[PDB]
Amino acid sequence: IQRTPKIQVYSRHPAENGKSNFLNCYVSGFHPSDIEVDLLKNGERIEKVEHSDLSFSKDWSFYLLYYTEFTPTEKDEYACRVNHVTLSQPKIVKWDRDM
Amino acid sequence: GSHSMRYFFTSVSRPGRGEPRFIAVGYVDDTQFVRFDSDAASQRMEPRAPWIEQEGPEYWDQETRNVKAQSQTDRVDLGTLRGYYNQSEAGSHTIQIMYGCDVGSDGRFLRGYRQDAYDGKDYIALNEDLRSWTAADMAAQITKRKWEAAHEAEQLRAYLDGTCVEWLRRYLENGKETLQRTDPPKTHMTHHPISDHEATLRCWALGFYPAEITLTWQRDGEDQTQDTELVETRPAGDGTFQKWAAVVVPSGEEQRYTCHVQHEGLPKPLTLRWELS
Amino acid sequence: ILRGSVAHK
Repeated sequence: IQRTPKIQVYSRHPAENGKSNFLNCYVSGFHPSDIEVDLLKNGERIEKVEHSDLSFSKDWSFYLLYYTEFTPTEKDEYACRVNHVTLSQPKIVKWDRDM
Repeated sequence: GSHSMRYFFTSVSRPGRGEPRFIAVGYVDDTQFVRFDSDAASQRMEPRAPWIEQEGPEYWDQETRNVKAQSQTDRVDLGTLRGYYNQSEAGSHTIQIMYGCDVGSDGRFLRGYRQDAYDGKDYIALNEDLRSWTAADMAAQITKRKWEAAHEAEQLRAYLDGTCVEWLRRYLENGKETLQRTDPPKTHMTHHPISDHEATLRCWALGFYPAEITLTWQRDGEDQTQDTELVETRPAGDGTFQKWAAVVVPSGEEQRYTCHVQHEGLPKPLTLRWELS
Repeated sequence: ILRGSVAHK
């Protein structure tokens, strides 16, 4: 009786190179609640990532917001890596400015 | 407008790895104001909103005892429900609870609620009248009989349409200066070729509150449901939400498509069109 | 504030 996470990687404000912003990874619709979420910068785990406290939707599925202050650049690549019992391997979603 | 006060609880058993993980979170509308996490350093109910910090030591002592009492109840209920559902002691299981109340803009009580889940599915819920219960199955009916015999609905009602309303009004007064207000979406459309012959039209809604919104796509005034990619409404991380809806269109046919935005903060529903030339 | 009374299932 398990539900796979829906993962969205996005910035709080429209991205502008060299301008401070917030990188978000919103993981939702998952069950059970145990989940591993990391924000990556050039394939390397970002260390001071905060997250919202576990909560859930009307359908009982869980959601969490992982976030960090960042300054986007033309060359730096950002991603969100998620591991959950429903996944064969950790899922990596690269950050795309258009989404 | 209307407001709500809600408490959310999650208890997850960890067989042979200690006591269950317990997380409690209190919200006023969509703003977290208190939290308890069994894995946190303090072992106390903690403030999460600036306006709740002014509460005194007796407030925090009471909230800590009461949230710990719910934790202990869930711990014994995980064992009880494993028994009702004929499950072994080896697997991890989850209890989720949400309860709260809504008030109108004039502070009047509107509704109260309590819903319980087991392993992410309905278990038992209090009914709209605050007098009766709906059990999801025959195992949950065992709880309903226990709560009917204990007159639990009356005790819970005295909180939901009483205590809950009293404190929600106090929190709204204490947090009036910062509490998130209705904000209409900022809307725009983006265009992304996927090849030489097709493009994605993406209709955006940003910085809006409440989270409730409807984004629809139409081709020549006819609904595009089943061809639209809708993302889940997501937090900006500032108290407002984002959402987008996308449609894959043939290049040169962009102007046939219209995006329709419905939101409570808008005077009228919006229509967006990709206008080329 | 939270409830001051709890119900066992």
